[PDB]
Amino acid sequence: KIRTSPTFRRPKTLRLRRQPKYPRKSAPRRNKLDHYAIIKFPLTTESAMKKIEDNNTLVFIVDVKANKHQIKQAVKKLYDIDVAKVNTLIRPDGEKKAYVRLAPDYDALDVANKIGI
Amino acid sequence: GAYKYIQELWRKKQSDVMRFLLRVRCWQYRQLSALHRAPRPTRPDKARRLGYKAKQGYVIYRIRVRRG
Amino acid sequence: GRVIRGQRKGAGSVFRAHVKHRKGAARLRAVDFAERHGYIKGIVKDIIHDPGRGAPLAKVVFRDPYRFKKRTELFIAAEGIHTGQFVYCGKKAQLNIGNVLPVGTMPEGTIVCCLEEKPGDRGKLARASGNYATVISHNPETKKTRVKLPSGSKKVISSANRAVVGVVAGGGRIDKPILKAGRAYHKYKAKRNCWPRVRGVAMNPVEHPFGGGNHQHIGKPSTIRRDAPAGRKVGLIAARRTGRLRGTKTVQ
Amino acid sequence: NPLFEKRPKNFGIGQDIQPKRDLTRFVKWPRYIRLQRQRAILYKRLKVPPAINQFTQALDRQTATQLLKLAHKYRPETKQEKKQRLLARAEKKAAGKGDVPTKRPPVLRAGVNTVTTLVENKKAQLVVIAHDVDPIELVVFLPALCRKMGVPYCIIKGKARLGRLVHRKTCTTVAFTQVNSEDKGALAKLVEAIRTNYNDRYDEIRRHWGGNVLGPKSVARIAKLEKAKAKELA
RNA sequence: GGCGAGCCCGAGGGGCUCUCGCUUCUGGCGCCAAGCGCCCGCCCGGCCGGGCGCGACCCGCUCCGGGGACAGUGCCAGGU
RNA sequence: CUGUUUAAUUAAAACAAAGCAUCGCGAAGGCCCGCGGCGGGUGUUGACGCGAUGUGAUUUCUGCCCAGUGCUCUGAAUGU
RNA sequence: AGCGCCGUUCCGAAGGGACGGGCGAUGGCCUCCGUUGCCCUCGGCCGAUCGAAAGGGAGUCGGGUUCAGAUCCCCGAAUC
Ligand SMILES: [Mg+2]
Ligand SMILES: [Mg+2]
Ligand SMILES: [Mg+2]
Ligand SMILES: [Mg+2]
Ligand SMILES: [Mg+2]
Ligand SMILES: [Mg+2]
Ligand SMILES: [Mg+2]
Ligand SMILES: [Mg+2]
Ligand SMILES: [Mg+2]
Ligand SMILES: [Mg+2]
Ligand SMILES: [Mg+2]
Ligand SMILES: [Mg+2]
Ligand SMILES: [Mg+2]
Ligand SMILES: [Mg+2]
Ligand SMILES: [Mg+2]
Repeated sequence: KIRTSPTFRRPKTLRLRRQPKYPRKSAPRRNKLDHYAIIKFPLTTESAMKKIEDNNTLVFIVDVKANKHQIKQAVKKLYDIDVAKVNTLIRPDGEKKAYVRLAPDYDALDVANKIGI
Repeated sequence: GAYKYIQELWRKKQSDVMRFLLRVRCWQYRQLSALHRAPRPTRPDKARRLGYKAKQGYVIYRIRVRRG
Repeated sequence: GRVIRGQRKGAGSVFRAHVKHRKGAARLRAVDFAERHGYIKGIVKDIIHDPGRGAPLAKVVFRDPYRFKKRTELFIAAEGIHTGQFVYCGKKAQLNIGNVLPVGTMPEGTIVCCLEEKPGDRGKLARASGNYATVISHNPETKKTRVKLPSGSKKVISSANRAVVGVVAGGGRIDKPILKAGRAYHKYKAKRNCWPRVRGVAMNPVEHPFGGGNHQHIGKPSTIRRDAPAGRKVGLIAARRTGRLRGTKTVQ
Repeated sequence: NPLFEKRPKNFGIGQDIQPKRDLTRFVKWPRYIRLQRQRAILYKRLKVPPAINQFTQALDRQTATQLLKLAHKYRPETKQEKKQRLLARAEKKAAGKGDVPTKRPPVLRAGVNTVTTLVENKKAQLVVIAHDVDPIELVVFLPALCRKMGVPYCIIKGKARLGRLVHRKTCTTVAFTQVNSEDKGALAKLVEAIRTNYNDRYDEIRRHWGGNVLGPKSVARIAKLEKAKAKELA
């Protein structure tokens, strides 16, 4: 063998894959932020009510650990309706406000009457 | 059988057979780091009379301090 | 009393060199096989202005004999070089202005600049604008060479260290008076904060060994020795004489 | 045949590039490489004492091969055949009820604490002293002690080869004390050469200093100046 | 090694003694080997794809230079 | 001269300033910081540079004293 | 002594990546492809990292809407 370079570095040694003998918490930690815990309160104020007629858009209050994709999946897995888009803001009391605009195949008045607002 | 000879050879540490090895070891250890793991005691008689036993769990650290 | 102005230079808080806009350290090539046993062609691409330096910088590109890559270095621009001139470098390089070559090859009286103290530290002596060294007194055995420095000192150096042949361009820079405080302020703002130049007599007793009193007088002999502590060496530091000169140096 | 030209490259200074050479003596070695290499060079440069220049004045490979051929059949038992002999002898003394099934077991001794005891009590017939012990103080008293007790000792190179005849990493010492009936002549033939080499020359070895060899570049420089001085004087 | 010189003995030749290198009109380009010689499985004395060496001399114990038992470092003593 | 400063009693004749000078230093260095490391600032720096001082544009001059106090050079020829 | 301090390239074995080739195995519609491991080869970092709501930084604009929003919401037209 010939060492053509004047710089000597670490040889590429073999690194073992971590194969532990016992798991370290006995169980997978269950998902605390599931579909029933993401979407908390349907907001029924004047401006939130106006989005049902004039916007085809529901208004919800969301726990702050969620994002647009989790809100979209939570609405599609709880209310059996499709979502066009989700806009999110942080309401200054501390919670999240999500404007969920639905697909044009669905009707916000009908979904609001089925959920009871 | 041997450790009394090792002790008596270490005692008169100014003789020519010892001071060469001592100077070589001082150069060897000065060119090393400050705190590092020596894998085995260089003074087996002194380490054993301080409490070293050749078994798993006893660790020799060679350490360098600055005089003055 | 208070810490004097002279003791604050070692802190490096606000007295550092204004170092960002400088282009780089002006060095020679690190010495290797092609410069110890031959020569190698190099091309000066452009000369530039390093701020804080009145001497021009030269950007000489080389070619690496070991890997395919053109290496670019930063020489002190000697006088009379031009962009596109093949600047040669090495031991057996022919003596022209711009070619850096060791002092054992050049004959006596060779006017060079940017020479090395020790062989291989890439240029230390005679680097300011318009200065040069005089090469004299070669020796076959005990490889030494006398050089007359710009201070007039005759230093015995080795015969293997290198030097670019010629003088440093930008000569005559101290010919013009600064003529106003503005150009001095811009010059020192370019160089470094070396300019809180306040008279030690005009400042306070608690801040300088000279100042105070009802008259602006020094009061103490300003010739202060080298055994003096810090904060004491103000004025004439270890002055062997003072007053108007008589001769040039009178130092053996 | 049609085109197939030769394209030579001129490797001089200031032209076509240098090839990949060996570059062995110009690579930046790590700290421990430099430690052990300048350690060997430092042992070559300095004057070693005459009690440790005994080491590197060691046994040649023909006599070492004879010594290993003698020592291979006095090998100590490992754990497997140890447990085998224990179970076999225990079952034989349980069933057949043998009083003395084994008269004398011939086996050598290892370890410096054992060998020093054996040479102090004059039980050792031959001593094998390893070379590569990193604290030399562990071993330095043994040649002089074997000399003053009259037991022959041979200095051998490689403690790993002595450990592999005792089933251990290091062995450092091997004491022949008891010999078989058909091995006394071979042991005497070895001991005669070992006493010829080491024991009879102990007053010669004790006076000689070792080391004190300059670097080969400095030796070539001094030899060039000596040839210049001889050219001046002749 | 002479595409180079040398200093002599001297008929070819000899090396007492040395000089080394293969880039100086030009703001060009220059790497990942051409060539040569061996060794492998494939077409019956034909085709493909590979490995090794020479190109790029051999050996060695500091990477190469400059200082060097000084400078410095630790303690003590006397100046300032 | 333009400039700057005692914010909350001073705006100046005060400070700074270009010019004129002097001294230390060729890097194992001059001047400094740090409790510490050959750790740092000047230093990506090399006497047309860095550091420390007096005077204060231009013109004309820079009188005389080393007794004193400092600074500096020099010698084991030489007291302590 | 010590919480710790110095330093950011210095006194460091300070890259876990890849064009490709060979060998082996697994997987999908084992033809055809996608993966895993080993070996060879190649590969200066100017050294982890932070540091700008005025520096560098690709790409949304026109109309309308509320008591409070607007280049974000609705309509319409585009770009990365
Ligand atoms: Mg262990
Ligand atoms: Mg002038
Ligand atoms: Mg001034
Ligand atoms: Mg002033
Ligand atoms: Mg005042
Ligand atoms: Mg004072
Ligand atoms: Mg050296
Ligand atoms: Mg010397
Ligand atoms: Mg006022
Ligand atoms: Mg300095
Ligand atoms: Mg004036
Ligand atoms: Mg006067
Ligand atoms: Mg960032
Ligand atoms: Mg508004
Ligand atoms: Mg608008």
